[PDB]
Amino acid sequence: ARRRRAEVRQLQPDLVYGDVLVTAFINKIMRDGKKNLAARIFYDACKIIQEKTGQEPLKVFKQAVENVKPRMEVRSRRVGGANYQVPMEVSPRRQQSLALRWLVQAANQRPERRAAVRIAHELMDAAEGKGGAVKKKEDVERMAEANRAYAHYRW
Amino acid sequence: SLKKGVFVDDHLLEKVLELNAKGEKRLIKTWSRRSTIVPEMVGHTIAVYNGKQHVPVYITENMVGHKLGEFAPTRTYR
Amino acid sequence: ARIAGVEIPRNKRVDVALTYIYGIGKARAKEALEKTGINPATRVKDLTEAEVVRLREYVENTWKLEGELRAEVAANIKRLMDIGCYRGLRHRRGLPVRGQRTRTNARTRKGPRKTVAGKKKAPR
Amino acid sequence: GKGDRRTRRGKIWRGTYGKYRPRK
Amino acid sequence: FAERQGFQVEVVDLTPGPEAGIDYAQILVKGENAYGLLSPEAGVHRLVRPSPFDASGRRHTSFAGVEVIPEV
RNA sequence: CCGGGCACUCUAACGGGACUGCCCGCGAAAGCGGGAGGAAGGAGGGGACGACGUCUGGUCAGCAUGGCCCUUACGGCCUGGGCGACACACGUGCUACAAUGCCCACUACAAAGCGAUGCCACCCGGCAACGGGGAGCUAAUCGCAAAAAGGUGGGCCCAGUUCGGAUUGGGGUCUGCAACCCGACCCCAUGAAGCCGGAAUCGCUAGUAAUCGCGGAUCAGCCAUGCCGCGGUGAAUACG
RNA sequence: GCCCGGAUAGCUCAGUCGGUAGAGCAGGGGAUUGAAAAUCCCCGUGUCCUUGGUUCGAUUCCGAGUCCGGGCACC
RNA sequence: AAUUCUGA
Ligand SMILES: [Mg+2]
Repeated sequence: ARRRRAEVRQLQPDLVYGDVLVTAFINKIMRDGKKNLAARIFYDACKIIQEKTGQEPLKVFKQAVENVKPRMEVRSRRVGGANYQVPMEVSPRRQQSLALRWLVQAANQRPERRAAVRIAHELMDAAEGKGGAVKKKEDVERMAEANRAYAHYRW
Repeated sequence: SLKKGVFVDDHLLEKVLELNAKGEKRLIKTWSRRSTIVPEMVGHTIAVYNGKQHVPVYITENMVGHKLGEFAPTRTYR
Repeated sequence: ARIAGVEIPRNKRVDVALTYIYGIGKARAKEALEKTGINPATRVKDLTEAEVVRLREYVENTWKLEGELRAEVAANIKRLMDIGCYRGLRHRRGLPVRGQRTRTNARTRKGPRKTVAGKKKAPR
Repeated sequence: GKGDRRTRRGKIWRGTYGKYRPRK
Repeated sequence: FAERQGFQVEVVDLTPGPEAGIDYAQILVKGENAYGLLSPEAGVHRLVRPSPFDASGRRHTSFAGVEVIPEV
């Protein structure tokens, strides 16, 4: 990617919610391109939402995905024999990708044997500011700021 | 695995057969490791060819369905 | 319920329990079940003495399973250890006897790797 | 799995037919 | 050679070294009438082959000595 | 499925169209950015094609051929053994450690190729592999053939297990004169290690990676998980 | 024998100047190098050897018991 | 801030 600034592939709007983002989240739950056996789980989670909080799985998204967005993380560099892993801002685009990813991984960690349960629950704890995905958020934010010593390295 | 027959070479019977009448000596050289040892043969030792030389292998009850090649090793020091 | 030998499986379907017996698998499972009107989707947790002893019938009476098959299987191998046929050996030596690649993969019937080596590539 | 010779895919991956995959 | 004729080997000494080859090799071979068989092979044996330890692969020559002394 | 019909689908043959031609921004031009129109843009996506030359690379064992060597054997034939040998060690691959799962029952959608001592519709026996009969097919007209994952509903409920299938014991079918070495499948019983893997390390920027199945070649049969093609679903990231 | 102090994280030590328990090093996960550390974030672990009395009760306030640490003699 | 490759 040395010539062109690459291209931001387009997300097809959801086919139930109509969100170009409610799909980006399913895509990460898609193993082997089986979007049917993936979106199913997701939609089976939205029913665990409406069956454990009148809150429509919509604000449980715009909130759990917003309380996970890391403002700044660490991206290492080397000026020459310099093992400086500088902290810096995050591209609004990147933020989302890092979020969704940590959300799936975290989901895939809970002890719930089924699946949608895990996604639903992790979405609840993350909206309610206390999910394993946010644990990685603060963990990442600790590294950040704590190294503001390298502020003159904003490449 | 065979299904209709016992694919036992010509010279096998032709030879052995006369040897069964009164129970002859024993020394019966061979090159038919691809056969079978049907009963009545008991006692009569056969000089099976392992590819290099003749092995004086004795015959007893238990060993029946087995073949001649499953009694003359082809490699050494296993 | 002490069914065959010393095996008391519970909390599971009375169709997989028989599998946990040396000499019984999926086959003979959904076999003694049809030949005894015993619904497979039930449990050892609840079953009439009749179903037990009846099971002990079409099981411990049909094919004489652990101990005695075990005793026979070894007896056959023991027979292969009479004069020593080709199958007899390779068994006497504890190796596989089904025409297989021994130059590599075979740790199953090979007694773990004993890296006992020593070849070289560059002295003085 | 694709090596369990006593199932559906057991024969699919194998390319044969048996008691565990009769001829339609 | 001494394992084909039937004789028995004892590696009294073998020692590697820096890059590749061998520094010193002292072996004891037994069996009936053994010295008389390895007595003629007592000298310096020359080799001529493409050098593997070269980039161009040039044709090179190598020398190595073989001494023989019985156990009296 | 009938007669009947070329409007579709498709099949194969010849053409159009895209060229930075049209608008606007930059530049002297070349050229670049963006916008529209258009099914399609700035080499639209793939092939095929790979310069003077390097590597005294590899290939006398595909063939040819200089030169050296043997010619009642360094040639010719034959039964049989060996190339498959295992205390070890490295590479490419296959199946897995599982619940986005496995097993069970029912029902659907492809493409590319391939079939006369050849592929086999459908019955009957055998749980089956497989065996009888026999029709159709020189094949856009009959068959190989069911695609699979999936959709669908019923039970397992996290235990090395209904996961995983190595190994071993018993029984059979099929080619082939002949399956001990040394074949492929069928059934029963065996159910070992493996709970994502130290140091290191491989591929891919899009219908790509991953996953799923189908065909062909050689060939009596096959150790093909290899190779060459075909198609179903179908991502993340690229600041620099 | 007399005079003084003290064990609490694997180790070393602070501490309502009475309720509310803590640091450094060890250790683990990650982060992690061209290679180990140096950078870098996050957690479990207890009557403070310890015998109690006042205090509402005490890791800290009295006696005092066991041992530990440091000094002072005589013989 | 990290050595070496003989001799056709
Ligand atoms: Mg040197």
